[PDB]
Amino acid sequence: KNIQVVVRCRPFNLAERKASAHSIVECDPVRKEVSVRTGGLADKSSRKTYTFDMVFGASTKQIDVYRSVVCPILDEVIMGYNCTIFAYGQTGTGKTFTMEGERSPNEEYTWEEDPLAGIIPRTLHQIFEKLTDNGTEFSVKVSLLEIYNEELFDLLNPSSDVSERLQMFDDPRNKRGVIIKGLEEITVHNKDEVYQILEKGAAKRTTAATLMNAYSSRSHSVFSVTIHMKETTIDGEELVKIGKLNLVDLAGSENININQSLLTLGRVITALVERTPHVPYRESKLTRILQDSLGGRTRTSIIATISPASLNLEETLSTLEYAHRAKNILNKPEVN
Ligand SMILES: Cc1cccc(C(CC[C@H](N)C(=O)O)(c2ccccc2)c2ccccc2)c1
Ligand SMILES: Nc1ncnc2c1ncn2[C@@H]1O[C@H](COP(=O)(O)OP(=O)(O)O)[C@@H](O)[C@H]1O
Ligand SMILES: [Mg+2]
Repeated sequence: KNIQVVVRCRPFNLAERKASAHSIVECDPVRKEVSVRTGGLADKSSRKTYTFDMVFGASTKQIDVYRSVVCPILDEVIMGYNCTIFAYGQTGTGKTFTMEGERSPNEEYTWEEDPLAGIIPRTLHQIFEKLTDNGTEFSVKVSLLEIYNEELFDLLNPSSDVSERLQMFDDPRNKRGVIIKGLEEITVHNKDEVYQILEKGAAKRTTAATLMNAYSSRSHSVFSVTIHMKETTIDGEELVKIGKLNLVDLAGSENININQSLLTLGRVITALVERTPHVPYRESKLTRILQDSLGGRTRTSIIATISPASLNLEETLSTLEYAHRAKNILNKPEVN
C-alpha cells in the first residue's frame, strides 16, 4: 500500500565552499536514516533523525539513483501499472538535477552515456532496451507540460509560442484522472528520436523563463510516458496492456494563484494522513493531475531533496518532516 519515500542530499556547491559552510547532514544508507545536527554553537550533541525507505548521501551518483529507485518502478510500468515519481525540496537542492539531469560540458559525452543524465533521459533509453529484446510489439508516447500560476503550458507542442494555454477536464473513462485538452503527445519510434524531442522542450522552456517572473522555481513540471504493449496469451488471444509513468519536478518547497498547487498539495497530503473526509483534489491543477497518485490506484515514490549546509537548516528540517509524514499515505495500486 504505502508510498515509497527516499531522500537525496546533494554535495556542497562552490558558493558554499567559498563561505566555509559546515555540514549538518549525515546519511546512513544501511540503517536508512538521515540525521540532522540542529544545535549549532549552543548544543553540539543535538540531533534530529528520521527513517526513510532509502537514503542517498552527497556522494550518490545519477546511475545509483536510477538503479536503486527507478528500475524497480520501470518493471511495474512494464507489467502495466501507472507509476509516479516526484521530487520535493527547496529550490537549489537537486529536483531538476535528479529528474532530468544535465549535459556534461563540451559534448564530452553522448547523451545515453552522460553520467549527469537524470531519471527522464535514462528511462527513455532504458525503455528501448528492456523492450526490443523481447520482440513484443510496443509503442511509446511522451508528453511534457508545466504548471505555472495555475496555467498550463505545453513544452512539446508544434506551436511556436509557449504562452498558449492547455485546459483540463474530468476523464469520464476514469473517476480519478484528468484529460488535458490540447496536449501534444509525441510518438517515439526509436531511441534515436529522443534527444531532438527533449531539445525542443528545453528550448521552449528557456523562452518561458524569460517571459515569466521566477519561472524555474515557481513552476511544476510534469513529464509523462505512455506505453502500449501487445501480448498474445497461451490460447492465442491478443490483449494490449498499458503502463504510464509520470515524472514530476515540483516547485521549490520554500514558496509558502502563484502558489495554489504547492499549498493544496500540502493540504491533500494532510487530509490523507489524518484520514480526513473530502480531500481537496479539485482545488488545484497539480492535485487534479496527481489525484490518482496520492490515495488512488497509482504506485508512487517521492524523492525529497536537501542541501547539506548549516545555513539551510530550517528548510532542510522542513523537507524531512514533510517527506517523512508522507510515508503514511496508502495507495491501492492496480493494473489497467
Ligand atoms: C526536457 C528534458 C528532460 C530531461 C532531460 C533534458 C536535458 C537536460 C535539461 C535541463 N536539465 C533543463 O532543465 O533545461 C537536455 C535535453 C536536450 C538538450 C539539453 C539538455 C538532458 C537530456 C539528457 C541528458 C542530460 C540532460 C531535457
Ligand atoms: N545530486 C547532485 N550532485 C551534484 N550536483 C548537484 C546535485 N543536485 C544539484 N546539484 C547542482 O546544484 C544546482 C541546483 O540543482 P537543481 O536541480 O537546479 O535544483 P532545483 O531544481 O531543486 O532548484 C545545479 O547546479 C546542480 O548541478
Ligand atoms: Mg528546478
